[PDB]
Amino acid sequence: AHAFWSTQPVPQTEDETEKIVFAGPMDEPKTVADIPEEPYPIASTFEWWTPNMEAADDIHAIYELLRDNYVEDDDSMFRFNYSEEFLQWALCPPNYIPDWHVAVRRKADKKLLAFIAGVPVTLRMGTPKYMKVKAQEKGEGEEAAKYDEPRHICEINFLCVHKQLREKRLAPILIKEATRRVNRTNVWQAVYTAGVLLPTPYASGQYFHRSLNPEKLVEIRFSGIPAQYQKFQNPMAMLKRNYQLPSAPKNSGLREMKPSDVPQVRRILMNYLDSFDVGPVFSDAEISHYLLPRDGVVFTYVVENDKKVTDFFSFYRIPSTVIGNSNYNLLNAAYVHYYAATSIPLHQLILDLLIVAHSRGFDVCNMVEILDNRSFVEQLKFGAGDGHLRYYFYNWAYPKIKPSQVALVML
Ligand SMILES: CCCCCCCCCCCCCC(=O)SCCNC(=O)CCNC(=O)[C@H](O)C(C)(C)COP(=O)(O)OP(=O)(O)OC[C@H]1O[C@@H](n2cnc3c(N)ncnc32)[C@H](O)[C@@H]1OP(=O)(O)O
Ligand SMILES: O=C(Cc1ccc(F)cc1)Nc1cc([C@H]2CN(C(=O)C[C@H](O)Cc3ccc(Cl)cc3)C[C@@H]2CO)ccc1Cl
Ligand SMILES: [Mg+2]
Repeated sequence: AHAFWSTQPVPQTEDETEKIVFAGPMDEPKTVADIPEEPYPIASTFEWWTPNMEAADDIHAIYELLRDNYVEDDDSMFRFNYSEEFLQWALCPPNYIPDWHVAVRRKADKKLLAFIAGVPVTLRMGTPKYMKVKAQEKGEGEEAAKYDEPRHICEINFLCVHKQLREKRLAPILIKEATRRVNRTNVWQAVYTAGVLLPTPYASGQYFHRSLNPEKLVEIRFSGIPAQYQKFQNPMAMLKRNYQLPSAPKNSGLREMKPSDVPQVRRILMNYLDSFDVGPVFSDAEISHYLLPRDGVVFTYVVENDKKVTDFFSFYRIPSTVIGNSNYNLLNAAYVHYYAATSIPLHQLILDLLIVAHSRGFDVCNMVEILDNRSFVEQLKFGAGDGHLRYYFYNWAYPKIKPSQVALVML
């Protein structure tokens, strides 16, 4: 059934997955020395390309490939339109490896045809807590703790094959060449997410959306007026009323994050993420990179009364193309990013997120049910969307966990 994934070091069935009790590798340990020096052979009409992310033109080429060919919703009404500034931020964290950005171009004109990207991430990915309890009961605590230390691995994103090249098994070649490049740096695990079912996820979660401009959402058919609203004389006016927000934040102390907050946000964030089974470990340079505000891309606010950062939240922006509306070209969506609350309840912190996003002209706020995102879905009037996001490892055996035990946000 899976000619490519059946040759790879991943759990092959949910049964396979059910028998996993400890984290650790799937494969045979290998060395850099064992891995072929040369790129994987490709058809003579194509060529491998490593784009330079410091070069405006190379970012622009990847931006056009994704603008026209990347992920669409299931009804083909919307397609993600990551900006060039977003791609530079996502693709180039501190100590990124330029060789992990893998492209295929057509030789005859240098047209970009396929892309995949890897970035370094440091991830806690040891045995989950529930499985450590079961281990203690069996007397098997040392095996359970072997891979407890944060690991330097690759996070894969942005796999995209041009529409004209679909179903020609081009995706497997990209994945194998990315794997070769990552392995040649002595990294043997990757983490990736997808909104498709592949062999075989370690967690799965629903998407959630919070309307901020319901009249536009209904006009572009992101949203429907629900049936229940028909009992009203003016269904749309009641819908707008239901989702209305304050103009200004409720928490005094709220202000944009600035560089001097980095150490305190790193502290409160790392203390929070600690509670989760799978989650990233960020250095000060990484906190700086992923959280300091960047126009049009990432927005971060802290709660500081009496000169101490006690809470913060962040969100990032991705516009989507609206495929053929006379009125609207773009859906401007905000995505919940990392956050930590130590002094106020999380629903009150995220309410300020929604108020900030609405004030800045976003149409909808989106999130996956990771972190503690469930604790605020009802009060903050989030609705479950369609389908599920699945989380995967490459070359890592891992027990199934709940999405509330996952703390890695994928951009
Ligand atoms: C240690 C280092 C390791 C680093 C690598 C780690 C692994 C990283 C894995 C990648 C993580 C990506 C994370 C993201 O970015 S998820 C976002 C993926 N991108 C899109 O959905 C954008 C639109 N779609 C496309 O561009 C194409 O349809 C893609 C590229 C998805 C497939 O192109 P195409 O339609 O032309 O298909 P094909 O004939 O070439 O190939 C068919 C084979 O590909 C398998 N397939 C289909 N969809 C996915 C998918 N989303 N992840 C993994 N595999 C997928 C499929 O099951 C089949 O295998 P098998 O069933 O025959 O066995
Ligand atoms: O925005 C939507 C709805 C939507 C689907 C398709 C569209 F064209 C526009 C909107 N879904 C949605 C998507 C995400 C994030 C999940 N996500 C990933 O897991 C990264 C993956 O490597 C690629 C991927 C991209 C998009 C999706 Cl939907 C699923 C997988 C990127 C997405 C943006 O950061 C987080 C929360 C929600 Cl509600
Ligand atoms: Mg193909």
